[PDB]
Amino acid sequence: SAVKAARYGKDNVRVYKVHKDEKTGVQTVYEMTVCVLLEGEIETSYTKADNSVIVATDSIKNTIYITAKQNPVTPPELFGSILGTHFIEKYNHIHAAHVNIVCHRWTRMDIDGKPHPHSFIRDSEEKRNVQVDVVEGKGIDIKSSLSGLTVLKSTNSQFWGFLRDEYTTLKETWDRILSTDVDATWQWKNFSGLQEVRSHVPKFDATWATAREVTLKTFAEDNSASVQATMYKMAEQILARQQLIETVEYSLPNKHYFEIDLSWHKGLQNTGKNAEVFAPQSDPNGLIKCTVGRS
Amino acid sequence: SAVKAARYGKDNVRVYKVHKDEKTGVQTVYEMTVCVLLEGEIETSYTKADNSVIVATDSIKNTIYITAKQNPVTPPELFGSILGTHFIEKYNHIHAAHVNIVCHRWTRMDIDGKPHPHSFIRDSEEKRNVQVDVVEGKGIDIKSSLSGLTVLKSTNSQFWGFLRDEYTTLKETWDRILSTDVDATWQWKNFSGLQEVRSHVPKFDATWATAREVTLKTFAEDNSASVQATMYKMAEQILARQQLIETVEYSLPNKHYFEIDLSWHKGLQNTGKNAEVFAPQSDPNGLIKCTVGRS
Amino acid sequence: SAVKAARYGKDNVRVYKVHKDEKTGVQTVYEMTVCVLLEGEIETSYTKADNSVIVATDSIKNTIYITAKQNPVTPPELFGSILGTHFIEKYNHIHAAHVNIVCHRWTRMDIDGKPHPHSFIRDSEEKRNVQVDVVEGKGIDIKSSLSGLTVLKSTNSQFWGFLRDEYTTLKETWDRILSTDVDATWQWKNFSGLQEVRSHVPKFDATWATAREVTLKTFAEDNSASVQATMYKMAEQILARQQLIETVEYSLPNKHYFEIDLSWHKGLQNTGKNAEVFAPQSDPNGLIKCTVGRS
Amino acid sequence: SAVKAARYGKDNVRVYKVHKDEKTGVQTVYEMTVCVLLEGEIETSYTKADNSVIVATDSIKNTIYITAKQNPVTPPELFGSILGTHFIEKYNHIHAAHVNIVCHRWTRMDIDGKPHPHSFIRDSEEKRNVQVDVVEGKGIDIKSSLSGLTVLKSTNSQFWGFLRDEYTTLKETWDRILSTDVDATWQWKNFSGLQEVRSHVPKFDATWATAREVTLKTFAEDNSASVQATMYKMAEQILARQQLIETVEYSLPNKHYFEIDLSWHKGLQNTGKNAEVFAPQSDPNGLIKCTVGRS
Ligand SMILES: O=c1[nH]c(=O)c2nn[nH]c2[nH]1
Ligand SMILES: O=c1[nH]c(=O)c2nn[nH]c2[nH]1
Ligand SMILES: O=c1[nH]c(=O)c2nn[nH]c2[nH]1
Ligand SMILES: O=c1[nH]c(=O)c2nn[nH]c2[nH]1
Ligand code: NA
Ligand code: NA
Ligand code: NA
Ligand code: NA
Ligand SMILES: [Xe]
Ligand SMILES: [Xe]
Ligand SMILES: [Xe]
Ligand SMILES: [Xe]
Repeated sequence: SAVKAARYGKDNVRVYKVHKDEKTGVQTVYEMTVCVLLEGEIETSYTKADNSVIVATDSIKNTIYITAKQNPVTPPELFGSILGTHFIEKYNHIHAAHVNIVCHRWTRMDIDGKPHPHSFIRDSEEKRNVQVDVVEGKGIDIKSSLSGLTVLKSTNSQFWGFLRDEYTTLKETWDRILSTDVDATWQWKNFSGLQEVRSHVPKFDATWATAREVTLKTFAEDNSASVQATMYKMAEQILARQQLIETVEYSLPNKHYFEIDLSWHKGLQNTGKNAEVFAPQSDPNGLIKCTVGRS
Repeated sequence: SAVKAARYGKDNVRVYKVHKDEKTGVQTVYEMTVCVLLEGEIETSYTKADNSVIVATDSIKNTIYITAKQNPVTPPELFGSILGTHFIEKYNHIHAAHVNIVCHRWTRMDIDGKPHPHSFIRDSEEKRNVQVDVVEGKGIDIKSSLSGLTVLKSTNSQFWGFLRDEYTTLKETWDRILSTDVDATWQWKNFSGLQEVRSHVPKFDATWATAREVTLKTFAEDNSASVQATMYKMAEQILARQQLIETVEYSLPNKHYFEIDLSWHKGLQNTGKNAEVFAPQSDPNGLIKCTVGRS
Repeated sequence: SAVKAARYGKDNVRVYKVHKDEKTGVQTVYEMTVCVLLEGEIETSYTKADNSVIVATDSIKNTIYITAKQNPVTPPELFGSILGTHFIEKYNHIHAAHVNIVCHRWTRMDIDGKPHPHSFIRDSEEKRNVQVDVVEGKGIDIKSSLSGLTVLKSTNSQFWGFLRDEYTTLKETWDRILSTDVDATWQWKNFSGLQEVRSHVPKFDATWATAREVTLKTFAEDNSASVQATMYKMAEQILARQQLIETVEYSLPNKHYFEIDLSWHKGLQNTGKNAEVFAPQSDPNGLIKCTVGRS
Repeated sequence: SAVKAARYGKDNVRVYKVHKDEKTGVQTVYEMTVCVLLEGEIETSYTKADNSVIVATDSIKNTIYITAKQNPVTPPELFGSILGTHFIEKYNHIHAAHVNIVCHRWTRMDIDGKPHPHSFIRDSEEKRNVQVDVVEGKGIDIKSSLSGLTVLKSTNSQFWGFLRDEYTTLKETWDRILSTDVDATWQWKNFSGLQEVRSHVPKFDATWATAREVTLKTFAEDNSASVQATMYKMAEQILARQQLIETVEYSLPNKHYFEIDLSWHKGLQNTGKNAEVFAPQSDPNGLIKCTVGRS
């Protein structure tokens, strides 16, 4: 037998950083969960019990904190690239670093119509994420994403004209509820290294904001023919607005809300045009994915 | 042996309701999870296998949907009181109904600065809850609450002057992070029945809004001497603003963020006044509770 | 306003302890999650910012570890009583301690038919729990429980003869699936203090074992007329076997498995006597409770 | 823009099946969660709102139940292959089916030393899983796995001789706790189609049993030099025992248990050779992966 692939590191490293403006007194907080996995010439740790090749996962944890102390942690695409580059430059035998960052929301509170200098609220479990793969001699590959964005529209969704055969019971509909949890990923063109990532720093926050705005507006305004058709419209617009993105991937559950027939009870009308009370279904759920790229 | 207490019913009943304004085209959605447990002369179902006394839990589920179809579901204090009253009036041998409702957030989306007529976002897992106990001959007892409100302040929290003995290692501090998940419950004076609950309908939403506003403002503005002292200030203000509340209960975790000493690494300074990077602790956590009532 | 009730302490304290037999080489591990909340003359910490009355929650955490180092951690009823007693004896102004312990399973592995001296498996998320309330001048109240015991029987459950009215759609049945997660609590007679708890130490493990055995056997063998009737049989037997128990409480979800009518597809028969494939329902669920005591 | 990749289907489909032996009266239950995603000539559903190419996800759900009614559901490798093949054969324009199955444990109860005919317990959240990819013209690729197998050993784990530099604080150790949640996957050689999968049916259950047995024995008996070295030993043995496996992948968290220095309290000795009470750490955790194949 032989080692075909190996990676190891530290997962679930929670990090908080505060920035204090001494002039204004305003404080800004960042909180992340970080994972770093390394690859390289480490096979002998597995095959021969040779620990000399192992950068301890505990040391990887220390490095994450030290790097956060000495560098900006925002945008996460930059922080991830700094962190990954560190490992491939410091250790001759490490040739790839894989950095995953989940950013948690701490939104500044408004008190009496004014932004508070040092108080924050977690407004939703929506996350902003990055996956950064730093590979020696091959540059830096960055996938940016938003996830956990949960939305619902109560009308202006349709689903008719699908294949009907002996396995089909679903009725066609011209008016239904559509609800989903949005997972959207945009993949950047390969960057040659840290200098190039630094040169594009302003684009990271702007593209995240654009992706979020396009997702929300398209969901709200599209008279949806299907989840498939609506998600494609979203992806098309993001690619049109940022030339440095190569692909956009959406993964969307279809979280079903079922009509409840109450006619058995005193002829009560609660279906079709009379539907007011519905039963949200926890499972099963549709799952629709697509990756959109350039012509 | 004898049955000392018994209750049974249906838990985890998910309900969605839509209201459609035909004039404006504006739609408003409500989504809840409901639990209903009944008590009464039902001992024989346990002791003698006498099912004749059992209103099937499946029927309780049907009743929740029918009641939602025929009545407003907001404020939840009203809906819960209607639902509980139904069971004690319909069934001679049922003498108490216990209704728990969790309300999920569906906040109307703003698209291009305008409120959208039929599109909604889940902005946080904060819940608004009610517990309604309807007891035949003893009226209606309502506890209203908010939960899952997660906040953090990065300064203006202190903790010094506590008891020090041979079990104590904690250092006194004049500047720390304070973060918590707020669970706040206000208990209404007993209501004589549904007519009285109806008479106070406007107070329910207003008191929830007040409780939330007082919680946020006090947290943000108090130069906190302890979680204990800050929570008491919150409770005092709520009781002052709504005479129909008898008690306010807060239950607050103290979610710790620890300093990280980096001095071992090239003399790096990251403690006390130089603290920038912290380690959020998943566990253990302080847990502080208090119930405040009137003199 | 006035403080009506207050308690505070440390939650989610994870503790592991190993016992090493030097003679045999056999090692035995225990792992728990502990919560300790205190009450007493502490109102001034809330009302006047007087921290002098506060035993820091951090110190409570230290105390849990020190107490585990110096005492047996099994049975948990004993450990909880030692821990609670410590606080009321050490601190003049603390008058009640509330200790909750969750015990996690680490079951010794069998390798090649022999018990391994130092290797363990988590066989299920079933827990053994204790709640110990130590109140100065009023002794020690102990509630012991098992929870997270998940079982299913595929036949020998019935449910017919229930109330039928205009809210009822449920069909009577003489053969159904019954599945539940068992939560069972036995409450001990009040103990005068630690000496009395020590005197009954062998009864704690034996009663837990009896409660588990009675639950499993009764579930498996009863031709169940309802969840209500089966749970009562369980409780009756436990009370008969341990005179020092005052009450037994069961709380049982009814986790539904629905028939799937496939007749629309080529006349396929999958209901009643022909039912083979079912759809487990995540929600809603029946919830049935009862507390059984002595005549 | 263009669709680069697309797949869609139904996730989280819970299925239960019972087998009844009429001769012996013995019943056997199976419970799974199933996901099926399809690929093929479906781009126009995304780009042109052409639903005619869509097999509704609701119909996919129906198909899972019908297929379970008409076929064995065990071993899951066979059921998954039947299910996937169905879609590529039935629908001309569907060219790949991806089937994921999670099998839940229902272990027959022993009552008074005898196996019960129709009563079952969930002994742990350990799962047996399959991923089956059925691709038209390219056969059937099956990855089998076990996950959620949680183990701990209290001694006979070491970790010394790792790289030490200015980022390192971890002390070398010759005796530590090792605990992990095992995720192990074995990938079968490509099968030409359903006939070939059928021909190997007995190997599926036997290989799962072997993988589990090798994992447990190696964990228990290895005087572990590192997680890396121990996991490699496991993988090597599985590959030696089943020639139809091409690769074995392990993914193992290192769930840390930290010593607690109690020396500050009355010189209490609880480190190194005197360590008895430890603090389990919820996060962060080491994460170690490896894929082992043939020379
Ligand atoms: O077994 C281990 N492997 C590792 O790579 C490691 N790093 N820190 N501790 C460790 N333990
Ligand atoms: O065992 C049961 N008890 C009940 O109260 C009930 N209600 N519906 N089905 C039921 N099954
Ligand atoms: O606000 C606090 N209250 C307490 O009781 C406590 N104990 N440790 N830290 C603390 N912080
Ligand atoms: O938008 C939808 N897309 C689908 O593929 C589907 N299948 N059933 N319902 C559906 N809704
Ligand atoms: Na390198
Ligand atoms: Na009544
Ligand atoms: Na005392
Ligand atoms: Na095909
Ligand atoms: Xe969508
Ligand atoms: Xe607080
Ligand atoms: Xe039961
Ligand atoms: Xe391991």
